[PDB]
Amino acid sequence: QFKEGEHYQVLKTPASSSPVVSEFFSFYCPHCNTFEPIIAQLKQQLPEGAKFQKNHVSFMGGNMGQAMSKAYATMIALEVEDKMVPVMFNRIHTLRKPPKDEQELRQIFLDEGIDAAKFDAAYNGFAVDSMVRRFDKQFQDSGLTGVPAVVVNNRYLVQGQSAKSLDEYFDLVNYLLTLK
Ligand SMILES: C[C@H](CCC(=O)NCCS(=O)(=O)O)[C@H]1CC[C@H]2[C@@H]3[C@H](O)C[C@@H]4C[C@H](O)CC[C@]4(C)[C@H]3C[C@H](O)[C@]12C
Repeated sequence: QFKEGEHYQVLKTPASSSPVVSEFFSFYCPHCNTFEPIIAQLKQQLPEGAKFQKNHVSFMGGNMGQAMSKAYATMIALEVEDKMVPVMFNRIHTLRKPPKDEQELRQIFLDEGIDAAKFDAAYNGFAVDSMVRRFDKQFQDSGLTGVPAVVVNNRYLVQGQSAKSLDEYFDLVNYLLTLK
């Protein structure tokens, strides 16, 4: 069914050690916003033992892009992705009130009930710094040129504009998870 060059491209990076689906996104990206409920269904139907990893990119949002990457990494660090990922998309794309500075970015978390001391320790901490650097290294090493992008096993770039239903898009990802 699924064919190289048509349904996916092989990237220059080496294959991952264990099965993983990696999404590269930005909270500033409208298509990433549209994609988020689709991602939520992809995750629910992934084969047992396959990991899913969202990676935020810093090149949208002007001088707030890197701060927003740290914000996403903070959602991972604090284990509040289920609450904060839809909140942040909604703030930028429905309310259309993107944060003008880091104070407003922090306030978006506080206004959802995140503890201020826990946010401050995470946002400026080593785990978040390490995760943002990893977002960036993967994006650079993979030769990615934009978002959204979905990479399977560190090496197979999905061409979503090949699927003819949501179920077929899922079949393509699941097939790629079996490649080395
Ligand atoms: C779930 C698919 C991809 C989701 C997405 O947001 N793309 C980005 C992912 S990626 O970075 O390209 O991997 C989308 C992309 C193309 C979509 C199809 C096309 O839009 C064409 C039709 C449109 C109809 O309204 C619904 C069926 C459909 C046949 C769509 C089903 C589904 O929504 C598809 C298959």
